[PDB]
Amino acid sequence: IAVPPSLRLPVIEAAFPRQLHPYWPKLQETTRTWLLEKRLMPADKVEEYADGLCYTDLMAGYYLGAPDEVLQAIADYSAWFFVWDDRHDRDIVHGRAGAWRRLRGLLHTALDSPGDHLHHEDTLVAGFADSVRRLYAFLPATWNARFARHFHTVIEAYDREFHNRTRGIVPGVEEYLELRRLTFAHWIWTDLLEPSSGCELPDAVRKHPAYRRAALLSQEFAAWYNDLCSLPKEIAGDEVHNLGISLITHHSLTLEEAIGEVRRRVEECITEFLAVERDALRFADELADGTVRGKELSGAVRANVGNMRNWFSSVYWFHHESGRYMVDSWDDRSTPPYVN
Ligand SMILES: NCCC(O)(P(=O)(O)O)P(=O)(O)O
Ligand SMILES: [Mg+2]
Ligand SMILES: [Mg+2]
Ligand SMILES: [Mg+2]
Repeated sequence: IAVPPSLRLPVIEAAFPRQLHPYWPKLQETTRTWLLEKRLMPADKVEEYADGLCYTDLMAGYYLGAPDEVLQAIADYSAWFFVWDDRHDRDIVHGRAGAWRRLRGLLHTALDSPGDHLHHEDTLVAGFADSVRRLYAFLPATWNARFARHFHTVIEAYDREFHNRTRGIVPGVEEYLELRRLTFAHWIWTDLLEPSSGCELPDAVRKHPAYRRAALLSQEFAAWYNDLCSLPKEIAGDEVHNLGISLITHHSLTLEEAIGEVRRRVEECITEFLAVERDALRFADELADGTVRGKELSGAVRANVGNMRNWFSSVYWFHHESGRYMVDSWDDRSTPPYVN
């Protein structure tokens, strides 16, 4: 309830009130069981840590209005995503370049044919395939293909991160901001707005400048606020990918100065979002031209922009609730207790 001053965003607390999807209690346990049954974490670590990681809370505060089974698929995928980030980190730390390379190729393949990988020997690949197959069942194949196109790009950004960290390369500020839109998977979360509101948006709608800019700002806030909040753990873990680190490294900023510059950029996302949110909601109003399809399109854009806004509050409170970032409570600050 009380946020550290250096992380506190009064505009979020006053103007972005938290929302919670009514399915969240069953969501929490169902994802916990999925992590167990897919063997994505040891049973000991699931029982001790899964709930305290707040992964399902993060999604349940974001995709409001989603059908229960859509939110379940999203939450399982999101938990898988955190575990994949953990495997990526461990492969880097132990120099398992071959294991990472093979996983990367398997994920590319599984992304295009998830059914063929539902029982793969690698449980991380099998869990990926199961979540992706379920996400592919909600909307037409044209949405499935866009999801895959986007996630192929994400996988390759993770590979670039692998190269950067093994070689000890800190990306430039602009290089990093470009790469961060892919490692954070901006466009996957944006894609998943549409099954949550039940509608694949035509390209002309979702590429409207107000929709695109609202969608961008929501994810930039989420990624850069994560950078601000995960900075201690990431410095502790020899992580190089973080806006603050790029600023210290290439703009010769101190730690206090870089934190302040990240904080400022986070705050600007909020007020930039508020301005373009008005345009995006005017756009939704214009889509209701009187036809049945127009009303559905209008409702779906409104829902999605609504959830772009919810992302701000969900991500904010998640970083203060989740055990994932409490580096100060670990016996080994470079080894989070929840990774294998
Ligand atoms: N994308 C989820 C994982 C992260 O946000 P986290 O800071 O490790 O929790 P990353 O910074 O690796 O992207
Ligand atoms: Mg990480
Ligand atoms: Mg990462
Ligand atoms: Mg981070």
